[PDB]
Amino acid sequence: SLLIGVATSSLALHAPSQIVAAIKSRADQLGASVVVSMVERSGVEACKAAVHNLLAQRVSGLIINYPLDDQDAIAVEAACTNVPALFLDVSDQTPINSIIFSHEDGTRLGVEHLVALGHQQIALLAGPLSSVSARLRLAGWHKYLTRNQIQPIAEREGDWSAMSGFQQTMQMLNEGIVPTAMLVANDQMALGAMRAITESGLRVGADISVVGYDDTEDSSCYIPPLTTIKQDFRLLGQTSVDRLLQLSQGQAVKGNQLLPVSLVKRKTTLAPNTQTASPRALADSLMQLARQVSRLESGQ
Amino acid sequence: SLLIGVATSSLALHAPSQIVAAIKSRADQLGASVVVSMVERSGVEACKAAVHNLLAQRVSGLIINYPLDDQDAIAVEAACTNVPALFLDVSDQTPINSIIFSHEDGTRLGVEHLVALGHQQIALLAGPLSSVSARLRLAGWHKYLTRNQIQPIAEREGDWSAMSGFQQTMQMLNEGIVPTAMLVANDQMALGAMRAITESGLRVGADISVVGYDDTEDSSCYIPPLTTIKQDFRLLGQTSVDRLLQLSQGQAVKGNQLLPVSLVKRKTTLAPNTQTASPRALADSLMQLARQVSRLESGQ
Amino acid sequence: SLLIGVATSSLALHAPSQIVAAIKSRADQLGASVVVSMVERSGVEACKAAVHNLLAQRVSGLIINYPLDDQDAIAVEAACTNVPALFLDVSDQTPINSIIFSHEDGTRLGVEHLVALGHQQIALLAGPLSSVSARLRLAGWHKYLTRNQIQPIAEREGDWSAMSGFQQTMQMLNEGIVPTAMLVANDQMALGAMRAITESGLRVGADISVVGYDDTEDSSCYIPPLTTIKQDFRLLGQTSVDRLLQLSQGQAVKGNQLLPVSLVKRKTTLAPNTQTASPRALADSLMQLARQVSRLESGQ
Amino acid sequence: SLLIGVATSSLALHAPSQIVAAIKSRADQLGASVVVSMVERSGVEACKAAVHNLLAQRVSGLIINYPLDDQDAIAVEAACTNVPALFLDVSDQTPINSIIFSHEDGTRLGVEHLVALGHQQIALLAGPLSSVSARLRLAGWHKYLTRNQIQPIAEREGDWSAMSGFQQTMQMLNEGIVPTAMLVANDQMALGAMRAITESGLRVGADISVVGYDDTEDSSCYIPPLTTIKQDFRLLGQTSVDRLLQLSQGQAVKGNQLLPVSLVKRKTTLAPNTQTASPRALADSLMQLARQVSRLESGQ
Repeated sequence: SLLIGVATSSLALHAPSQIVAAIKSRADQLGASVVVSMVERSGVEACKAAVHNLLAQRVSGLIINYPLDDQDAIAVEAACTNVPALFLDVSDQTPINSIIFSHEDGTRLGVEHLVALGHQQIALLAGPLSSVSARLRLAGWHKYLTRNQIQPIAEREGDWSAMSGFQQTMQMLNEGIVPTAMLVANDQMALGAMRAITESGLRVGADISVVGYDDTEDSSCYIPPLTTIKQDFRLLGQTSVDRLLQLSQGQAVKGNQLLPVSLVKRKTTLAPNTQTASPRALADSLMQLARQVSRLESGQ
Repeated sequence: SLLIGVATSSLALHAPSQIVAAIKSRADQLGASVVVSMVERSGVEACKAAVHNLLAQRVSGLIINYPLDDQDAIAVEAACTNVPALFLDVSDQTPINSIIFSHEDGTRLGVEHLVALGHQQIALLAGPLSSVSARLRLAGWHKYLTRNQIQPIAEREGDWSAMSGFQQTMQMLNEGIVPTAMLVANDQMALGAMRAITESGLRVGADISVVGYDDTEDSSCYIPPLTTIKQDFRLLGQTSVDRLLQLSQGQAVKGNQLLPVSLVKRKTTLAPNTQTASPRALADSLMQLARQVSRLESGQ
Repeated sequence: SLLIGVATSSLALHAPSQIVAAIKSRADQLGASVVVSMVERSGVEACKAAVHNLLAQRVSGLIINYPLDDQDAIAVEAACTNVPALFLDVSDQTPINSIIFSHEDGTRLGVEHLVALGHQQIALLAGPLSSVSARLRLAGWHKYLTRNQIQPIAEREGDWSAMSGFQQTMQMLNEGIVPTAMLVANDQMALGAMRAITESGLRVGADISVVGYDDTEDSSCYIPPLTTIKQDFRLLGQTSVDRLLQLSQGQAVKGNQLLPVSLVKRKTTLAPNTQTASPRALADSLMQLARQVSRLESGQ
Repeated sequence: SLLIGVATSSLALHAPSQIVAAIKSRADQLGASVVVSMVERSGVEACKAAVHNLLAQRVSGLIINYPLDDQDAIAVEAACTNVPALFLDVSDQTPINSIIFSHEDGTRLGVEHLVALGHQQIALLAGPLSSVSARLRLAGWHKYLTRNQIQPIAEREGDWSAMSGFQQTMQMLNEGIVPTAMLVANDQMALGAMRAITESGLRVGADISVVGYDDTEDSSCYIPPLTTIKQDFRLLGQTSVDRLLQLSQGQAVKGNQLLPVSLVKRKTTLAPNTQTASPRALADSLMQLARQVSRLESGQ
């Protein structure tokens, strides 16, 4: 056979779902089988139970896509016994085998994008601080904002869901707190924020700019399509499967590898309320008008 | 004790992800373990491979959440040998153990909703017709439109993804086929359809009404919030886990169960609009944009 | 274990490939097997050789998807000995078992479309007239043009390939014959015609309208998308396999059946008097202008 | 009396159809017969089923023109038992008998053409990565881009079809991602991409350069004529048949042979456009267009 175990967080969230699907696609290509154990949001012990389950299934190596701090990751690794384990949601600092997206770059890129557009009044929508990725991202935003001499005007915590993004953003705006831009810790929350902005009678981009994090699959189809930090989950799943097999063959490939990230510029960010509309915004308006003009035609 | 194996369509689609999450939730409540094997879009061959994968793990029963045509479903059941199999994506006509949402109700509800609002110019955006569930939805839409003395003015086929909703809808509009309402086979495709409507210079709800299908988690935070057919994936997860346990003890519960659906009315459906934009109005907007373009050099 | 033999055209023309794909899908659905023999350009002897080869493979029935003139089809049928034979590229007046698309309707539909648009100066681009279907199509165009008091201003013969469409159309134009519309015997030749028109500095549609024949798969992606006569090859595949299996069972279903066709109106046909600032042309110009406006963004 | 079996992926794709036609021409020249078994489905068992159909037919050898991952290729070869098998769509690293076009050269040539022209902003449009040839091409592009110190600005995946080319390219462009050049994994997808470029308001060649892959038959008649990597399918057919006959006479030089490919320069590649219109001149053209649009308020 050749059997890979994956311990994953709630596949209710889009990013972990795309990661397991990428892992599966690479496995298929290499003729490896994959079995998935889902971890309840309780933490290390739930994660340890999943690993034990997977070890009972006679897996040849583990991919752990679940948020773990330094000592918990080490504890989860120790429970893996001889079989190799590769961690996908940890700090790059933890001394285990891991493949992580660069949080330093993801956070920087979002901040600098907004700073270079002229934003000063920036609000932050964090993920749940129980997640190491949420902590890393929030701390990065803070670092690069202060480096650019900005303190955010407000700061809220969601739970990774769209509804939390709506409720947090809506409560901020209801308090009279109106940023020109938001950094949001995932694209699902960013959707909710975007909805809150829109339903407050403000325009996403033009009035309040929004930057998500992930580039999960739907984001290109948000209204307007979402500017976001792309984490290439297909790359992650491919590299993680290849590395797990290297590890199982005794390839001296141990420790952290970082994966680069990028900013995908779509339509949710513009310079803040300055009496000259941006070229990209004008162009989109003109394209929309072009479609309306074309439909002035007949039908034969 | 007790290991339930789940063979699932790609978790990159939200309904399947929510369903395995709900299965896991009930299993955890009852003290049962879950192992998931994910299947590629290939059909029956790929479904059998996963079933074989799970049968190796010594599962007590199989929940198969993967679309299978009548003959293929029977073939997969035969492949389970001595372990009970429960199918979640099949026609309710196939003689196996299944739990399925009412497609008659879901489709009727969608059609009747739009008709009652006053729509007569209705487009259908189908799921990929290789899926039995897409075909049942499409057939239900035709059934009920016909009962309501309507032929759909257009009929297009997506692949369940938001991008396919965007592409199909943009293409339809660019042919000068402009319905007053669309029935869409899932909410992710509806998200795309809404974007396409919007970037074509039309208003969701006001110019083109949209009804999705699933009420997946993000839909209440679409812009505008999406009117959709709710299929309660928590109910399916819980009832499917309980049913599997019943079957595994050889209890007298073989056959099909139909679950109910409901309409969740949000903000994407209104009575149909009459009037189109005039050339003069379009020209007026163009002249305004031309003035903004000119002040990109002098006028700022 | 029932085995269908298909003798097909060996020119890697898109219509015959789609037809054999469609025969295979239907066969797959019914649990029949398919062996395909490809037939060289040379006519009756080649086709007979292919039949003998399929007969030696112990086929239960033959589908002959290869153009045969009346007496040649009769000869090919006589070569078939025991086994039922169904012809898909013959006149509907040949006394054998056949299913063909309606050439009366296909030719009428193209002619009446151009006529209703107001074209009077029409050129014909025929397939190779060794093909019975090419002859039927050319005869049909002449027939419906004459019934509408029009004689074509030129008639050329290609060989079904795109390059023949280009070469024949360039030649016509280089003789100084410039029709406002062309009827073309297949979509591949239509592609070539479209290139010739475009490269001679004329607009496909507004200067020379083009109607293809088949709606092969690529046609919706030509520039501009091609107006064509759709021959539904999936329908042909399905009905042919069913009919052949019925014949093998001694069903009294002998003779010719005609399939319907339809006109797919896309972007290559307009009135010949189109004003220069039409909705279509204006919209295209706006899109180009919008793109140039978008280019003014940089370092934002 | 010499009978060659061909197991081929769907003939609805132009490259495989050209390959089967080339196999047939060569066999004809040699006095050999060919029987074709079509695999309309994705998977190793679909392929093994074809091999089984063919062996039942007492073929003296098999040509397997179907994408196979390394281990599935080995498995299919085993299924052939005593009869020689030659693979056409595999990695050249697989230890089986194969003839394959040089992916290293094809990818190098496409990349080096664009680089030599001055392109730095390059998007990749891959085939479906379930296909090994698609992964080989994608990998080659990365290798040669990275050797030229270029990271691609976008990377999308189609399914070989023209419509997927159109949709992936349109989605990208309208997301707000615009390269100066595209490397595309086949010609049919390139046709679609060219359509999307054109309909977006850009010129193929002058604004976005496109390089296809295959030089399938229609490509010289695309608009504009497509620059592409030619894989000579006549040569593949001829050489594959000849090699099969050697193998079946145990003149068995076994394993992989690479066929050369070449760049066919036509009309879709130019230096990147650096020109850029003045805002005043764009505003002036826009006002002219606005007035022509207004004029449609009913004027002919």
